[PDB]
Amino acid sequence: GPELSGWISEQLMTGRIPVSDIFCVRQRVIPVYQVNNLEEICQLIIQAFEAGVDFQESADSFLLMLCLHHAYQGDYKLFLESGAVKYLEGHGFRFEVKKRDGVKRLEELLPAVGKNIKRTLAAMPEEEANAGQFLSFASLFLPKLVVGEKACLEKVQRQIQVHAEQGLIQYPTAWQSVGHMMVIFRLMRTNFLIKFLLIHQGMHMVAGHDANDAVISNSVAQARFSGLLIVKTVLDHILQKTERGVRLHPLARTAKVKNEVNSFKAALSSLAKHGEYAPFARLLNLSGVNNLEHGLFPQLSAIALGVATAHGSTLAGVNVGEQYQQLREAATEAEKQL
Repeated sequence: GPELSGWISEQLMTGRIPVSDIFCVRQRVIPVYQVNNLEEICQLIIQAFEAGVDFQESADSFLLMLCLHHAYQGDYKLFLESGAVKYLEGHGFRFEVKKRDGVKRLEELLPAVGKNIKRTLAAMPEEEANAGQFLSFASLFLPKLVVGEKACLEKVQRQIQVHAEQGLIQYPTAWQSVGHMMVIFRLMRTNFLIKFLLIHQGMHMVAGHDANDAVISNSVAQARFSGLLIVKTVLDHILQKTERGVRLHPLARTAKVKNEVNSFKAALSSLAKHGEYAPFARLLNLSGVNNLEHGLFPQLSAIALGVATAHGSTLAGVNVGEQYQQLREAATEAEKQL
């Protein structure tokens, strides 16, 4: 019987159960701008992102201001002390507090270099939503972000109606347009920090009746093991459950597969070092996540599909070739003799 629940593969992946139990630097300075008109500045930030302004570098700073207004209510000392910053500080990030008074344009916050940013902001016209709504809407992208653009936006269109037919939150219809969704997709795809700050919040937040934080909570929970689902269902099928406990499938213990099983455990160990941040590894592009692709292990994919075929169930995203088809046929028969 295979580990169809998914508990063991989750515990192994997170790092709660060791890999050996079954199988046997430079910092980046980010400016934290201190202002009085935090609500006003954040409105000028949202408008710029709506317009499609690519701040590139200064993207982290202006996004960090939106998170301060909503999640930290304008408290700099509480933000610099929070667990989110504590993790970032030990993972190649440094937060420098810079005081700024009398700021009326985003050009006053921009660092000296990036000539197109001040030009695009100058051409912007002078004429609806809050910082929190922006953050919660961007969190709706996380579920299917790594999948593809069409798959991501479709999931975004579907979720919006779910949140509206339950009265949790209603977003401006100017956001529901293809163009603005694509602008936010491109931002979420390239900007690491926004993904992590939404993820850290979804992971560590006892919400609550705040509509935006509840949307972040659900979206972060939906994004768990995103882009690692195929390899998680494969690991679930290559795990044999006996009367004593859980053990590796006999077909993986053979001399022919031995080299691949060694590569798999080396990639599973790298993933498990991330602790609680392991389900979001592909989403966050963490160290050694690319070595954990389902395609890189076609012998383990053959044993996984074989065991599944015996039970009548299929594996979505698993395409076993002719070369490994022999191993698929042997795995089906071994599971049939129960």
